[PDB]
Amino acid sequence: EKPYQCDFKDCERRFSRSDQLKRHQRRHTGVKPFQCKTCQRKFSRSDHLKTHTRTHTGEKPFSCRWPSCQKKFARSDELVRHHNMHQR
DNA sequence: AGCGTGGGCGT
DNA sequence: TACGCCCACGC
Ligand SMILES: [Zn+2]
Ligand SMILES: [Zn+2]
Ligand SMILES: [Zn+2]
Repeated sequence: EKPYQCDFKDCERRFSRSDQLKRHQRRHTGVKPFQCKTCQRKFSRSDHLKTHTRTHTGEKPFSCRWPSCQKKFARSDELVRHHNMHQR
């Protein structure tokens, strides 16, 4: 079920997919294939580079649904936390 | 609050 | 293999 096993020293992680293992292993090696064209910072993952680029443009695609709240967020998890706060 | 950066997952 | 989504933890 999880045949892709990490063999790095002291690590026991295993994964269902080979790409998960490959992505995981960049945390051991420090390899960062993806670079921001704006600030030259490098990243282990293409999706994290994409949300990072938002920090330069101010793009915030996720809006609070609460009436009379104008708050919006770059990422969906920021909005999840925000909505959780409204109800609490 | 904003965001790096793992995870699991869908396509 | 690629791309990118949501979930969360930890500053
Ligand atoms: Zn490992
Ligand atoms: Zn940048
Ligand atoms: Zn709100």
